[PDB]
Amino acid sequence: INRFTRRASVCAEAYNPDEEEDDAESRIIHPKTDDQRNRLQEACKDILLFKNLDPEQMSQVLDAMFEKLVKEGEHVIDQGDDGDNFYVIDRGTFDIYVKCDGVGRCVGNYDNRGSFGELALMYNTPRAATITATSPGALWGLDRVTFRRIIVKNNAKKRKMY
Amino acid sequence: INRFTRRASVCAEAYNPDEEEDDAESRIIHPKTDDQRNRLQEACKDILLFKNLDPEQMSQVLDAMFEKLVKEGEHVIDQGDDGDNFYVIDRGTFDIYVKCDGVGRCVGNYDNRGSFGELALMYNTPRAATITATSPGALWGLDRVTFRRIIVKNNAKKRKMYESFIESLPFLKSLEVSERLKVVDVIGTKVYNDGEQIIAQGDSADSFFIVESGEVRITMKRKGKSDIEENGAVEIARCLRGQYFGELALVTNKPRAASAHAIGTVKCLAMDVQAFERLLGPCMEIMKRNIATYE
Amino acid sequence: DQFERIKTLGTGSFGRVMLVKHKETGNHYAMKILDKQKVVKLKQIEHTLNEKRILQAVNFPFLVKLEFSFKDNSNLYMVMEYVPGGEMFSHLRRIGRFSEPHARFYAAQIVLTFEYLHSLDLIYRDLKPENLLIDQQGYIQVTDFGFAKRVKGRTWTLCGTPEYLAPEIILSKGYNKGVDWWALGVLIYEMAAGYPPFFADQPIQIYEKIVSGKVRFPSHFSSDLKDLLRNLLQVDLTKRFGNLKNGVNDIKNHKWFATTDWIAIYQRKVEAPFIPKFKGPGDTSNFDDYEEEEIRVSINEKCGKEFSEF
Amino acid sequence: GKDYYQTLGLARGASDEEIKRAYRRQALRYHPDKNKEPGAEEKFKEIAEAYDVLSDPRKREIFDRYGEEVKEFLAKAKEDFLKKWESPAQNTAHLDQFERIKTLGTGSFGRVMLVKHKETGNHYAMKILDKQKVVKLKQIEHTLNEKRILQAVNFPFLVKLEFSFKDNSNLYMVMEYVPGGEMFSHLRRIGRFSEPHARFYAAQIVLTFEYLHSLDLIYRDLKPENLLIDQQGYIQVTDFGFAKRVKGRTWTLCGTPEYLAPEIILSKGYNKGVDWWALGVLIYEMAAGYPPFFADQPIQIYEKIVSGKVRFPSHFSSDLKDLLRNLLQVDLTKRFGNLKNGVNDIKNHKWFATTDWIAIYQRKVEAPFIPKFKGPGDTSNFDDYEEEEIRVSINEKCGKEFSEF
Repeated sequence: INRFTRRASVCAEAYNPDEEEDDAESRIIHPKTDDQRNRLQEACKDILLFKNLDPEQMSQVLDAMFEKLVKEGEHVIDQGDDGDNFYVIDRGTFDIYVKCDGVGRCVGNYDNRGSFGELALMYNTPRAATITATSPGALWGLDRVTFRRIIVKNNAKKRKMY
Repeated sequence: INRFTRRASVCAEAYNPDEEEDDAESRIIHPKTDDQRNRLQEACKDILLFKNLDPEQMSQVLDAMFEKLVKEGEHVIDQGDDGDNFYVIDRGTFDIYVKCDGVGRCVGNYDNRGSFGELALMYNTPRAATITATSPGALWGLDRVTFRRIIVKNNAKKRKMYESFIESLPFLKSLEVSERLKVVDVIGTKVYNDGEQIIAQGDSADSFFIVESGEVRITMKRKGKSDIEENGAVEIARCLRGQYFGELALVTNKPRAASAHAIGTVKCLAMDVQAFERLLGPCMEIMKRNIATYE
Repeated sequence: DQFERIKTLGTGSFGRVMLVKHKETGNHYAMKILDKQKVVKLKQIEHTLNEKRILQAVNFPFLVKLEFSFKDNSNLYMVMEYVPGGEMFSHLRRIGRFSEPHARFYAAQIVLTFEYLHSLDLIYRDLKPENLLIDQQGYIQVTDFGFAKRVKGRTWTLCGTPEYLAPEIILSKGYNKGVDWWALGVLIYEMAAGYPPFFADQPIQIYEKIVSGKVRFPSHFSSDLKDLLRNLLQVDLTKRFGNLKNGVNDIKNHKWFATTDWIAIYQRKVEAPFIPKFKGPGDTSNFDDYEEEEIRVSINEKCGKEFSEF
Repeated sequence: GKDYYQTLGLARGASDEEIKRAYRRQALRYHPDKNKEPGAEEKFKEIAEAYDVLSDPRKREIFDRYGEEVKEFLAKAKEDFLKKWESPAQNTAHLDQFERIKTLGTGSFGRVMLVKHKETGNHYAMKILDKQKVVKLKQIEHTLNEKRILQAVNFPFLVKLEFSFKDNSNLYMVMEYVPGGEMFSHLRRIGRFSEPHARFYAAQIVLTFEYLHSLDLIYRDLKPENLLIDQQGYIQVTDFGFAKRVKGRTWTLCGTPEYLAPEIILSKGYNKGVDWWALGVLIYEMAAGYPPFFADQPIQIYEKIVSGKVRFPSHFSSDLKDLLRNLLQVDLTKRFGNLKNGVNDIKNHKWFATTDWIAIYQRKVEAPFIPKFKGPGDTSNFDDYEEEEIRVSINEKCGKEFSEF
């Protein structure tokens, strides 16, 4: 009747901001130019995660960002290892070749348009597909560790105070 | 964005239409009881393939059907191997298991219905299911080879039998060799009993039909034509398995000739000018070419 | 290794489970191997520790026994009582859909186990149709309890399955009970319509459907549960009429749910509406034709200092 | 198209006999005072023009010359096709010539890979097939058609295949190189074409269908994979072994297992018009955004095909909706392809408001967007595949069965 796909768990690191770690207020802001932030806000103000979020959290996320220069021909990500990074579509053509049952197939080429990689921030999931860079460019390397930590800390502080 | 799917080539068994020699009527013979035959017919009527088949083919398949007795704990059909058989659960319940990424997940069972491997007869493909025994039972069905052979034989008989019965008519000169197949395919079939009028009187006769089986006596009401006053059987043109009627109805445009009458079980065709007017258009301009005959 | 194996029983992300025969008594039992490979590769020791601490002092009819537990230099095997019968999802997929009494009994058992877990401050967490066992005497059992928590408190755990989530879990918001109630509103759908609830070729559509609470009225559905399904999906929980802290003075006073004699159901006496057909020791007609994978025993010590609590 | 002699029914000498009858018939049929629906005005104008030109040979001489030229061209094409059919060809190939590089894609029939010539040196495509799978299925009739299709090529669309080579247990066939990619991949990546792109695709489809019908060669096979985009900005078809032209009917069901009309599912005959139906559903993928059949079991697909019902979201065009609504009955008897010339109702439809096949006949119109050509060996557009060398023993396996090649 149907193939009936599996239903594996989606557990992850139980981040309990209460008595974990030792540091505090580890924001690590990375400011940049104003034009880049203004251009990125147009796309950041439309994601399901940012559609309902406090302006302070959005500003903090926009301020905290790391850039990485990727040249033509570089297999930085491959379907196999675990996935912990959120890549934003800044500029340049990037092909998404997924290994469908061990066979490469282009899913959807991204050229300074669209949004992807947010699924990696939902739970512990391996690499979505191979991101082949057709030409040089500068991508945004946002790790998973940073996103949950302040995004939950602000809510906890607001619930404790407010 | 999408799960997606494969684009694997599909296959079907071939055949040689030039090979007309075959069995006399059927190889396997096993006439069952009346209740079992009625149950099998009722179960097969639910299939889409049996929606257009005639009683003749149904009776042929019933007479050529093969029964197999399966005991408990028996195993014959298995996944992976090329499927070359087909059966139908006449009674009982047998769960079918299909592979699902190394897991033979279940799909269900049947009870005096269904058809294990019904798609295997439509095209050659490996076994995409797994049957298992449960209790003593009997399964009715036929293998793919004999089923395909009988189907192709019936198709060839229905395709070749119809045409030779029109080529004798000298009127048939405009139709080409390619249009004959289309005309034969468009021709349907209808049955009329005794007393059932084929068409009411006074209708606009602007078509053409040929009798397939059964004498048809055409009569009219004795009034305008000079003859006996008491209405009765008019000697218009008794049609039989070979005659024709309705040709003289596009250029003559004469008054109402007469009305046909189906005496008993009469099988006729179902032609129509709408299907013929799609390519060659109205036959009025096509029949005008052979003016030397009618003049 | 004081247990003679027979044949595998299941394999998945949760782990491996095989069938064993007690050498000291001679009885078919289930043996679940922790492996620890995925645990070390995915970090899942907290869930195991919580489940162990819970089972240390928890026992109810809707729970599996913990008889002998074995830990090796690099592996762990938990023994449990086997319940020949199989999961109900297989029968549901084979037939199609159950009747109203079946759904009523399912809801009764669900509320009963919810009340039992709340009596000692517990959360079921994961909930899927592949965690049910029906015996011959009608005693239903639940398996897979690693996804639990000692005290509700106020954490921000993220797990489960994409097919059973709510906006509160996508952005952690406590969901002390919404995750165990909102998602439940769709469970009945799986046992009502003739097709799965979520049918899409992309997780984005599933997420959009989960966020946009709206049940599609099937072409053939009873008008009794229609009003209940039209309101089961909600954002908050205080607005829900039938959602009292007791959980007994709300479902019993419902429209269709009225003659649910819970006194006879919680005492394990009423027979189930569908008992599986037995044949012999360790039946396999109800289970799938899954095969056994490559098994491997321990060789040396590698991660034996993990569960250092015994 | 509309011959002036056949418009009113006249021989070589148009006299004042049947002209009056044709005019009266035309007047009784079309009447502006009583009829006002669209399409009738153009027909009446054309009929009046033909009637007024029939009375003056000065205006019909051009039409007569055009008809004579078309007839001569058709006769020459038929003679060339007959000569190619009656002309065999073999013993013009060798293995020690082209060296393989990597694999491009394998399927349930053959494997396309990349090869390079040892003499000059140029990247090309090569399809390899194994007789092990053909002997079990016995499909020599479909393979024999390629021996003649290799020569039956006298048009730009018809890919001029190269010389094949049969081995002891393997067959190789070299073809042209496609630096671009397939249309299925582009459709899956985008999922919704614009108006110009859709119009160009429809025009190319009509052109290739007319080209295939001119030779009376049944296409038979049909799938998204049979449509490659060359670097020159055009469309090409692959896999021609399924093609065959027989006087009688046929029964070899193989090609469109999913997109199968309800007339063939019952194991019955069919015509070339079905090629449109199997392709019509494809247009849905280029309009809605999702596949046509939203199920997985063949039973559901068959039920949806037999059940005459197609959704119409708020994304289809105006003429496409009417074209899809006109074709909905089970027994497709009023097909638009089963006509005299088969290029009138489709071209005169509202969908093709502006067309020009003469511009494409000579190949001189740049495509809307040509795939990026990053020099030779630009296999980035095509889908990747795992490498698989030829691991077969050198041993004869029924040679007489594969004599003609």
